[PDB]
Amino acid sequence: LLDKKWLTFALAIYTVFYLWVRWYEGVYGWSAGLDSFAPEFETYWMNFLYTEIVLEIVTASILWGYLWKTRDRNLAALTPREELRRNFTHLVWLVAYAWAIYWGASYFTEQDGTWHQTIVRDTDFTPSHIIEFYLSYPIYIITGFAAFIYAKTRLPFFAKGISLPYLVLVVGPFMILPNVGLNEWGHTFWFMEELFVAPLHYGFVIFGWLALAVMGTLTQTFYSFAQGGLGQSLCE
Amino acid sequence: HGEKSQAAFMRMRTIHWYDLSWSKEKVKINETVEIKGKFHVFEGWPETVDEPDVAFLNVGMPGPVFIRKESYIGGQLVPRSVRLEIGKTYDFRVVLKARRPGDWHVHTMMNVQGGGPIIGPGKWITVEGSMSEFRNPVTTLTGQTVDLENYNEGNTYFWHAFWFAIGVAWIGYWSRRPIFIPRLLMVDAGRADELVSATDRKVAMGFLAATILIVVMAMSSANSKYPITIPLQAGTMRGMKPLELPAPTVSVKVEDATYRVPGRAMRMKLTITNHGNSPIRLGEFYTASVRFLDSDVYKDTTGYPEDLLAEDGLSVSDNSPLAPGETRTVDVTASDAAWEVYRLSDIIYDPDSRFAGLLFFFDATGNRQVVQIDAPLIPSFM
Amino acid sequence: HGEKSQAAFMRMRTIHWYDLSWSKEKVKINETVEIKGKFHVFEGWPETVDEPDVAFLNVGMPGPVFIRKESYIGGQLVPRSVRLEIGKTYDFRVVLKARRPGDWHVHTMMNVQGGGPIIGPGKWITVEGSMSEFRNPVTTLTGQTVDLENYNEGNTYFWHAFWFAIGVAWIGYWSRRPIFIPRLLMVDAGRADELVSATDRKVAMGFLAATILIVVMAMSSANSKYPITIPLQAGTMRGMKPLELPAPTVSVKVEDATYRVPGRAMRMKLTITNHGNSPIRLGEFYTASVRFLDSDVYKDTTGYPEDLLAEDGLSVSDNSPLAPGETRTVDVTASDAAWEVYRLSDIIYDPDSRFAGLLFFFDATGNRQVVQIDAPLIPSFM
Ligand SMILES: CCCCCCCCCCCC(=O)OC[C@H](COP(=O)(O)OCC[N+](C)(C)C)OC(=O)CCCCCCCCCCC
Ligand SMILES: CCCCCCCCCCCC(=O)OC[C@H](COP(=O)(O)OCC[N+](C)(C)C)OC(=O)CCCCCCCCCCC
Ligand SMILES: CCCCCCCCCCCC(=O)OC[C@H](COP(=O)(O)OCC[N+](C)(C)C)OC(=O)CCCCCCCCCCC
Ligand SMILES: CCCCCCCCCC(=O)OC[C@H](COP(=O)(O)OCC[N+](C)(C)C)OC(=O)CCCCCCCCC
Ligand SMILES: CCCCCCCCCC(=O)OC[C@H](COP(=O)(O)OCC[N+](C)(C)C)OC(=O)CCCCCCCCC
Ligand SMILES: CCCCCC(=O)OC[C@H](COP(=O)(O)OCC[N+](C)(C)C)OC(=O)CCCCC
Ligand SMILES: CCCCCC(=O)OC[C@H](COP(=O)(O)OCC[N+](C)(C)C)OC(=O)CCCCC
Ligand SMILES: CCCCCCCCCC
Ligand SMILES: CCCCCCCCCC
Ligand SMILES: CCCCCCCCCC
Ligand SMILES: [Cu+2]
Ligand SMILES: [Cu+2]
Ligand SMILES: [Cu+2]
Ligand SMILES: [Cu+2]
Repeated sequence: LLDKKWLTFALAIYTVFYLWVRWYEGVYGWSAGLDSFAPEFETYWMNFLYTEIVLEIVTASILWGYLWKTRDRNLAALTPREELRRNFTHLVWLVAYAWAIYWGASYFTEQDGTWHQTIVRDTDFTPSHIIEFYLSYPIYIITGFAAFIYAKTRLPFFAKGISLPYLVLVVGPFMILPNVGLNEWGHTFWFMEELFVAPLHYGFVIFGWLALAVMGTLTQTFYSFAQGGLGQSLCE
Repeated sequence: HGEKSQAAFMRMRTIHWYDLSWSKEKVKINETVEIKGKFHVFEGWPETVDEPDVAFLNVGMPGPVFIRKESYIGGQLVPRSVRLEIGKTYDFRVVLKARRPGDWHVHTMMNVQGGGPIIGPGKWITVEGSMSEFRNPVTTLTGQTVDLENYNEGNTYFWHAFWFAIGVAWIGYWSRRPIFIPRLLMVDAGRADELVSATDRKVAMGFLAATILIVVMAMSSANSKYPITIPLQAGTMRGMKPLELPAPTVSVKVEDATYRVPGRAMRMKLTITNHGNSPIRLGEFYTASVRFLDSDVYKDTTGYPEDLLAEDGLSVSDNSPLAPGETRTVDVTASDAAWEVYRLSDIIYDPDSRFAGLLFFFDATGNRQVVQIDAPLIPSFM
Repeated sequence: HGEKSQAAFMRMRTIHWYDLSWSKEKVKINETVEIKGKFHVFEGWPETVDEPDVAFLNVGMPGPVFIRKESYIGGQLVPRSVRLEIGKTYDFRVVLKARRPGDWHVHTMMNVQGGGPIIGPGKWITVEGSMSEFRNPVTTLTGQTVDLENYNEGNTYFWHAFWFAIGVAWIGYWSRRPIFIPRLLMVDAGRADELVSATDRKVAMGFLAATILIVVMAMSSANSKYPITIPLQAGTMRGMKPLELPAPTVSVKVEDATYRVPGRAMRMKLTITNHGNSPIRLGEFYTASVRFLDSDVYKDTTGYPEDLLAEDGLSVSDNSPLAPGETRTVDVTASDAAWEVYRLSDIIYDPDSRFAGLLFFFDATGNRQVVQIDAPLIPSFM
């Protein structure tokens, strides 16, 4: 069996959900979403923010708790074939993390180079912010934490210790979410110019750099793949 | 749509827009709508806002639903940033061409280099038609007419696709062979020196030479075509001509100003001294995009936005005609739902509880006087 | 010699020099030459240049071939930086004393704190004699006359040579023994503790004590001699007195201005309104150190530099006398080889294609009027 169709679902769920989110923000961007003090803004974007925050907290708790509770206690008695299957599942988790990272840190982030550059902000909760920071960021954080936990709890290579590159790849992009405080503080106070390259953005950048730890993470996963079932063929 | 969130005192004391007019309220695609009016730069410019040494006359709108055909300060076109003087009154004119159908809230705004957006009154303008009918023709000094909607789009797409294809070809050339794990094992276990061998080096040399040669040839071709080019035209424009307004014949001294918390009314006591030779009457109080009118004295006919217009929102304790030379003190109340809708009541949250505004005084013959008032605004709770 | 490289529009709209005069064209060593004139700070000061809050009246020249004896703005000496006001006209006077023989291109220039050099017209001045004959005497408040060419030179040489000799003595004392490789081997192989032993420590203590004592004694001696000293005198000088020019009786409105690319001519259409009570005629157009003259109206007699002077470079379509109260529109062409020699045609490369200049209008009796014009400058290619 090895690599199964969980990868198709991993791609499709993010693609479909974010396409629907884009449709929603295209429909309610203007017209209930321009005026932050209008009653329709509360029903179409503040309610969205509340619901998405609650659902993200619940989903993160459930997913992480399930992954930690179903952790493999007897990692020693794991056959190489099962280890290969678990390595493929972890690679599917990493693919989902990469897809979510794309959607969060490229699409919905630059989608702002398109929302603010065009409108005069009305709040710290621009409908797009209700999409980027409170969805395009918690979703990829949840996916990254889940992938890290799966590696630690199913892969003997990633067990017996916390991998530094994986921890950086998982936590650095997470630090972008609390960095939103610097974004807000340095939008209203420091810098009223909509300059996208303002120093009030070296906060997603610095922690965007930590995603480069995917390189060490991926060579670690390559070594984990090539533990018992490394071949032969490769180097033979 | 971006105001009602800015600080009330900052909206009150930055820039006062008046004599605003709109040529049309409903337009077709490609039809032109003109916005005219005057703005006065308040003398008590807040220290937190940089002085309007570099300012841009902008339009508040949800993306290019209109295109700014022309914009004027004084009588001269202002496509760049301009320098404004504190205390001066300027007249402006913005010409917009409809591009996208719908109902749009169009604001005239002034962006200041170190203070952010100063949004004036916004008016709903209806656009009907199809976006596909929109044209933005322009004639260059080289004698060709192009449509700015799609000019150079094909060339941009072609060049970007070409370079993307070159990069993808490079990556795929290296990706035909196995990529990650066997190459990693070969590099780790002993010297590799086997995964990069001729003609891989020849292919890379070809890629590098072709890239440089194609860049040079494309630049030369884009220089032979379009032989006449100019850099981007930028730079703040000085010498904006302000309006030479006559000195007002009305002097007003604000003796305290209060507003109820909570409430929708603002109360102030004014000592009005009438100079000149005509009986005056208080007709309007404009504070921040909100016009409180005394309907018995003046009526608005310029189609001011209804949510910003208080037809009878201005009540004067004694608004009888003020004979020349006579001085009297009256209690003026400006009350309207707009005071709470546009969050002018939220000056209680502000770190500077001072207001500014314009009082419009009208005589019998109809000629009007504009006087500016500013004072601390004291909340009242009991 | 540093202009013709600066941006054409920046040379056009910073500072307009006019009424320039030179006392002499050829001088001897120690002889004085005086440069006089007026400069007007343009109202449309470019935003890329900091406002002339801190400005210095300098001389453009290849090193001290002259010494600046005196310099005045208004009527007062300006050895320090000064504050200038935008839109004001100031008169200046620079006194130069010849120091080095040769043919020198002397410019009057204004350095602005945040904008760099603004170079005015330059004139060739011949210096004859020998540099050895040059003297720069000055009398101090302590009652001694010194020559600034060689004053303190001996003392400076002596002290520098003394301290250099002390350092060389230290180095040579340590350099008598073998230096690099045996000492390195001794330090590496085992503890060294042998290459620095008494009386080396005694010699170093002597060097340190002698250095401190000599510094203290020299400072005390240089305080006993020259007991009266003052710090360097610095600081921007405010309150420069501008010229109180009468309000011009001529108003000019520029209706478009064009220049051919390539070409040596600039064309503009002006609407001239003559107020006052005398028939006026356009005699000069000054744009950037270049004077285009209508020879039928005015002739230059102040010895203006020939390469900057267009004697008949100004052609007016109808330069008949303009009766008072009369308004007419004429086509004015300023054409000369200077327009290309000084790269005023390179405004096509500039990111701000706007020009500024001065128009000089002369009546029958000879009294002149100065009016300032500024407008966009549109290139024409076909
Ligand atoms: C990592 C964990 C992430 C957790 C957060 C998830 C956020 C989900 C959206 C919040 C909506 C909100 O809050 O708003 C509630 C909205 C407000 O729209 P309405 O006014 O009712 O109009 C009618 C509804 N339309 C405008 C959508 C037609 O209505 C709803 O009930 C519909 C929400 C549907 C969400 C599920 C579909 C997603 C695409 C399919 C692939 C998954
Ligand atoms: C241990 C080390 C930690 C130190 C960090 C503490 C935060 C500093 C707070 C500054 C307050 C101050 O000092 O003054 C506040 C000054 C006062 O200026 P103003 O006159 O109001 O200007 C008016 C201009 N407005 C209207 C736009 C404000 O506003 C500033 O210029 C803010 C400068 C930015 C400093 C924050 C940079 C954070 C770096 C983030 C990159 C990851
Ligand atoms: C070894 C490398 C050294 C780095 C050099 C840093 C000094 C540059 C700052 C100059 C400030 C300035 O002048 O600002 C320039 C304009 C501000 O425009 P304005 O508002 O018109 O400024 C008017 C008032 N000024 C000009 C006096 C300030 O944009 C900026 O804010 C600077 C953007 C910097 C982008 C480049 C940094 C890339 C980030 C990489 C790390 C994540
Ligand atoms: C609406 C939310 C639905 C999320 C569904 C989560 C599925 C449960 C997670 C999980 O444990 O594994 C699911 C799949 C297949 O891996 P499994 O083998 O089921 O995982 C355990 C491994 N073990 C069987 C050897 C013990 O592993 C995967 O690759 C699933 C990837 C799912 C993409 C991540 C979605 C997260 C959105 C916030
Ligand atoms: C918010 C920012 C995160 C800060 C980063 C700190 C975490 C980084 C290191 C890390 O993840 O290790 C914690 C464990 C991995 O196993 P260990 O750290 O070895 O310890 C396991 C026992 N423990 C679950 C109680 C911790 O991983 C887990 O066990 C996590 C799953 C259990 C948590 C589920 C409950 C959370 C619901 C919200
Ligand atoms: C790899 C990222 C793909 C992002 C594509 C996207 O944002 O799609 C939205 C956009 C919306 O434009 P349109 O297709 O005209 O449909 C408009 C519907 N709304 C306004 C809700 C987006 O176009 C599509 O839906 C095309 C489907 C692409 C599938 C990968
Ligand atoms: C890594 C490079 C960081 C350079 C910082 C920078 O460009 O700041 C520009 C800004 C100059 O402000 P300015 O660009 O004039 O802002 C104009 C808009 N307002 C006045 C509203 C802020 O300077 C500061 O306020 C100090 C920045 C500290 C960085 C750790
Ligand atoms: C207004 C001048 C701002 C200068 C900022 C310097 C940033 C340097 C970062 C090391
Ligand atoms: C090393 C490659 C240098 C290429 C220079 C090309 C110059 C062409 C002038 C138009
Ligand atoms: C440790 C050496 C300090 C020297 C001080 C000398 C003071 C002299 C006063 C004129
Ligand atoms: Cu609006
Ligand atoms: Cu005002
Ligand atoms: Cu020279
Ligand atoms: Cu001038």
